[PDB]
Amino acid sequence: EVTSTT
Amino acid sequence: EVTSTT
Amino acid sequence: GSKVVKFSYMWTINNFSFCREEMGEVIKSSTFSSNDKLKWCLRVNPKGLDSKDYLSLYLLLVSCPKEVRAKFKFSILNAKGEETKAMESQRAYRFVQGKDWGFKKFIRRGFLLDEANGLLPDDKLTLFCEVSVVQDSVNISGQNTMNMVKVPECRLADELGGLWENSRFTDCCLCVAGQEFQAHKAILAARSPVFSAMFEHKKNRVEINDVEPEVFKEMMCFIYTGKAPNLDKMADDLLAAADKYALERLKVMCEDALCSNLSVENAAEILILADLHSADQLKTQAVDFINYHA
Amino acid sequence: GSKVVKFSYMWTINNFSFCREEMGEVIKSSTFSSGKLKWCLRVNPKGLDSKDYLSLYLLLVSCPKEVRAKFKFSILNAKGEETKAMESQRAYRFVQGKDWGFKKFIRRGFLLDEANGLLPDDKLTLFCEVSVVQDSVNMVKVPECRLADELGGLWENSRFTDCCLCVAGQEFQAHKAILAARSPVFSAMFEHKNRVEINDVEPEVFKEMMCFIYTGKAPNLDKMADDLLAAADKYALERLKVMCEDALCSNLSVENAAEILILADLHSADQLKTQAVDFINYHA
Repeated sequence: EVTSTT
Repeated sequence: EVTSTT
Repeated sequence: GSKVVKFSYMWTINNFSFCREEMGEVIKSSTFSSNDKLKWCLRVNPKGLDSKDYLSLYLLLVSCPKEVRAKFKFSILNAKGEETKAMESQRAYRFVQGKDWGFKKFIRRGFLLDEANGLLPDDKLTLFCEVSVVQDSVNISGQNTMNMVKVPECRLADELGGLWENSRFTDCCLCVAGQEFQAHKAILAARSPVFSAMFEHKKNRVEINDVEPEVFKEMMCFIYTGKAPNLDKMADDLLAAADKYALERLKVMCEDALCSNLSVENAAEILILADLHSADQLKTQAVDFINYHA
Repeated sequence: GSKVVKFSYMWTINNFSFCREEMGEVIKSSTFSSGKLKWCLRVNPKGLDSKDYLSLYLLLVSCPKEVRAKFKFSILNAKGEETKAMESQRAYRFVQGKDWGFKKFIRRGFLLDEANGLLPDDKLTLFCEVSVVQDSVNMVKVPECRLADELGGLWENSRFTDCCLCVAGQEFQAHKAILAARSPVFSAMFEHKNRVEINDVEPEVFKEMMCFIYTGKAPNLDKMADDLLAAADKYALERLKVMCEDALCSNLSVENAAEILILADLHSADQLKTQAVDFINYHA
């Protein structure tokens, strides 16, 4: 599952 | 099948 | 590394079952490309070569600047524009000027001429070719550490930017269209052969009459940091400025941006700009773009 | 049509087990490119928040003002094959400073069990593959930034200098603006007659500190790390200080650890101390 900290 | 005329 | 270029071509052959081509006769399409210096075309033998009951389809590299690696896929489009009876190369084949690669037995005329399959609406044969040119690229990477110590990234440009932005310890004044800006001889002379010359031949007052204040601020920002945040909005003026003050890297950074905007509608305007400020790289790109859309 | 650029990046982190990074803390790798974008990887040894995992991300560090990209991370074993791969189901949109990745890339417990063999010699080797896709409807060679080298020339040739720095008798010519922009200690002096006396740094070490001040580099740091560490500290050049810490850290040996520890206490070199303390215990 792809996510972004920014 | 791949060929060349030459 | 690797770089793949994909492009395709549609070729409709009107009144197909009507064309007189006999066994051995070949009809070629118009040339097409992916700018790219390669020219390709499709070759079809309505009645094969050796065989008679099949269509022979080949991809042919017509022109190239002295070899190419390419994968390809051929198919037929139906009324709804969908692909059918596709046949593709397992791998990329090596091409040189005049060489072709394809399938001697692409599809049987019997299957093609059976209205039940609807591959010849209005007796028109639309062939579809998909091409993938592959080139090897060498990956580039930085050396990695072997210590648990995390070293902050260089911040030279940012700190120096604080000098221009907050006008600290300035020693000269740049007057642009009546407006005065504070700067530093040293830094301007270190980064601009032109400013260097001026502060070479009181001398703290320099008049600037070829650049607009808004563009000048952006240029000055590039002088202190090596960056131009707003280049996207004034790449054409910044190009001129960069050229007048001998800031080569900024010049090319603009050639780059102006190049990424080329369209059939502005290529001519841009070529003129490239000529006047001797933007070599932008000039070639523009010229080729113009020719490619001739 | 389409242009699709594929490239790879390999990243080995030594003594992974001993990475005292706590939840939230990050380790950043070196930058890499396909060969005008600049990428890099970020890892969270103890999760970004689920801290029983390693968080792995792909960051777009620099670029000319957006990029679509598919990515896949994995871990290489001794023979060099991939294991435990996680891949994006599609291409994600990147912009400068933007990142994408997997918060739960792999479970520490699994990574630490020697039965799986993902840490040969306690060295973690992460592999990253990227695929950038662009619409046809890169070809212009842009020079690398030469800011550091041109400002460096300003110091190396003493052009348009405006103040004099006397170091143990020797007179050096510099630029106040530059020194102040780069040193809080120097900024304090010029904020309160163009001649500054310095007697805490040796000439040779001074020339190198100045080289850092004008160019962000210090080519001779290795042969004077201890003295430069102290010089960096007295003139609040935090980054240079850390660069010397890294140089000293990789020199740790049973014979010098105690000395290096003392040194790190006196110059508040937090990272060097920790590394030294750890080096000494593992050898008690």
